[PDB]
Amino acid sequence: SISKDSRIAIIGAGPAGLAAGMYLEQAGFHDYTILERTDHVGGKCHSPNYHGRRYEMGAIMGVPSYDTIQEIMDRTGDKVDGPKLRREFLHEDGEIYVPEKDPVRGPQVMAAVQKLGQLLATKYQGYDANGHYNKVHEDLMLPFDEFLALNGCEAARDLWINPFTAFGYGHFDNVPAAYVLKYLDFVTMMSFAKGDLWTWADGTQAMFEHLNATLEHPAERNVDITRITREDGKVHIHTTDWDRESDVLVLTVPLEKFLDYSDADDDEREYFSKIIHQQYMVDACLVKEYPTISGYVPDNMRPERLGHVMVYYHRWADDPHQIITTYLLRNHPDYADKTQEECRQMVLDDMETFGHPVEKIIEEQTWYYFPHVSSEDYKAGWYEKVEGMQGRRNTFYAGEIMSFGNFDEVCHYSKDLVTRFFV
Ligand SMILES: Cc1cc2nc3c(=O)[nH]c(=O)nc-3n(C[C@H](O)[C@H](O)[C@H](O)COP(=O)(O)OP(=O)(O)OC[C@H]3O[C@@H](n4cnc5c(N)ncnc54)[C@H](O)[C@@H]3O)c2cc1C
Ligand SMILES: CCCCC/C=C\C=C\CCCCCCCCC(=O)O
Repeated sequence: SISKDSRIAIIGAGPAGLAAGMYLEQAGFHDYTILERTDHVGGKCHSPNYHGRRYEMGAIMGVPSYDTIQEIMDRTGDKVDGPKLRREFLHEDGEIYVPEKDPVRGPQVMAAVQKLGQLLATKYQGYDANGHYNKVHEDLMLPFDEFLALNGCEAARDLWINPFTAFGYGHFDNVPAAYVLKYLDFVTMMSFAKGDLWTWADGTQAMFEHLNATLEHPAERNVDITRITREDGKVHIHTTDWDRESDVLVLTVPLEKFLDYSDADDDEREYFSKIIHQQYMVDACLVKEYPTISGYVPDNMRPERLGHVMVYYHRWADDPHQIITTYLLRNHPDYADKTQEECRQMVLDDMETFGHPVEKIIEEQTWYYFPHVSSEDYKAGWYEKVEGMQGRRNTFYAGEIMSFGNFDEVCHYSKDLVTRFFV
């Protein structure tokens, strides 16, 4: 429905933008340009060097059902070749426990998991589709805990919480089930629970760097876009060094932030203003009494413990002078959010409690993480509206807000965007 000769501007060279480029190009659209604000590609797949090995400041892992990322590796020749992930569980006092072996709670949890699985397989078919343009069951629009309570599956939250809340995506009291279950669908949940998890020796960034290089048009970097306007059936992009016209705009960058440098119409301003996000903070640490395994702290995943370390990543087992990254959240809709300063101190205090005291923090990043909307906004039909706007003034909406904030979901979405509107 769009001509192959169209000049397509793709904003952002993260996974979503690079995938958009890949799949446009493979569909015969050769006149695309990817515009990246920073000097690097990969976005939140960001794998810096330290003493000859790359550590992860952002994304780390995948599961075997990451089919779109497999397609990307097929193209780049990259392989899943990183160190194996292994985990223990700690209480907030640092004591090691084995929740799977609890003879009372364990069965309750796994019975709820069984029950939920069947609801997903029968009543809630369609729940796991990529994106939100196929309207999900109304129950899925409620916060996850409410969704679970409606079906008597509350205890299943013990299994779902670990790769969700600890992983920055927020808390089941408020995050709609729709996101939780598109990310952690039954198969994905099962893979995680099993530890069947992809990692990369060269970092998740590496395959995106390699993908960018395979493109007919590798991303243009250091592009400071000051204004985008969309008059006369055209797209006009003003940057600090040039201003140029395009036929189509594909956005893989934060849509609320897009309002600030664009001729955003009333609907764009109205809806994109409803976007909320997570403040997910990662500290790259050198530690004494080096851990022997990664640690998760369910106690610190409760909203009452906001800002505490929920998980830390043991990446390079053989070298106790390698980087251990820690993970915490600074926000929750029903709490005063936490400062960088007080959270950094909890990193220190928590790691000390866990028996792996921090000697040095070499890097720290609060990420713009998991853009989404509230249950109320989801229920009021946020996605019916925005997806209805796809193509308005030659503009297409993609990236994390349109799908889910993991790198397979956004790439899958970019791939399908080509199929939906372009081919
Ligand atoms: C700590 C952490 C851990 C994670 N763990 C995992 C994991 O284990 N597995 C997984 O699948 N996912 C994980 N993720 C999520 C995953 O990294 C993201 O969902 C994915 O990178 C999203 O891709 P994207 O292209 O939509 O957005 P992004 O990765 O954020 O890329 C956006 C790009 O657009 C650029 N940009 C922003 N504004 C502008 C502008 N004004 N003009 C031009 N360019 C702009 C940015 O610089 C960036 O390059 C993790 C993320 C973090 C932060
Ligand atoms: C199902 C996993 C794919 C998506 C993951 C998305 C976000 C992850 C965010 C942060 C992860 C912190 C990692 C700590 C190491 C885990 C070790 C283990 O689980 O065995």
